[PDB]
Amino acid sequence: GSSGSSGTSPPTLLTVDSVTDTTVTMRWRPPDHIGAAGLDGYVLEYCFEGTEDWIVANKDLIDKTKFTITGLPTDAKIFVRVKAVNAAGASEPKYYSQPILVKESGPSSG
Repeated sequence: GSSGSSGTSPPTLLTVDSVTDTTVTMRWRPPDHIGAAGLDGYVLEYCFEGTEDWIVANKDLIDKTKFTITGLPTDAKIFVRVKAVNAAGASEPKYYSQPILVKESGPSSG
């Protein structure tokens, strides 16, 4: 059977940058190294609660290391997951320990 997977490393340091009742922001860092073939952008998916299928977010490829899910219902919990996609294959998906709530939040002294 087909032998040969992505020899690159998946997206690490996955954390939420900012959150807005309108949309949510997610940032991540690149892999320590890149496979010979070469890294081809990245992919980000999100599954809505109450469903059994994930909803694509990125159209083609995510150039920047940040992504924002547009069009999100206020007070809604969604699961974010990213992975590495190279011409060789793909890496395992990253599951954020805790979900990202699409709710506004500001700084609080103390």
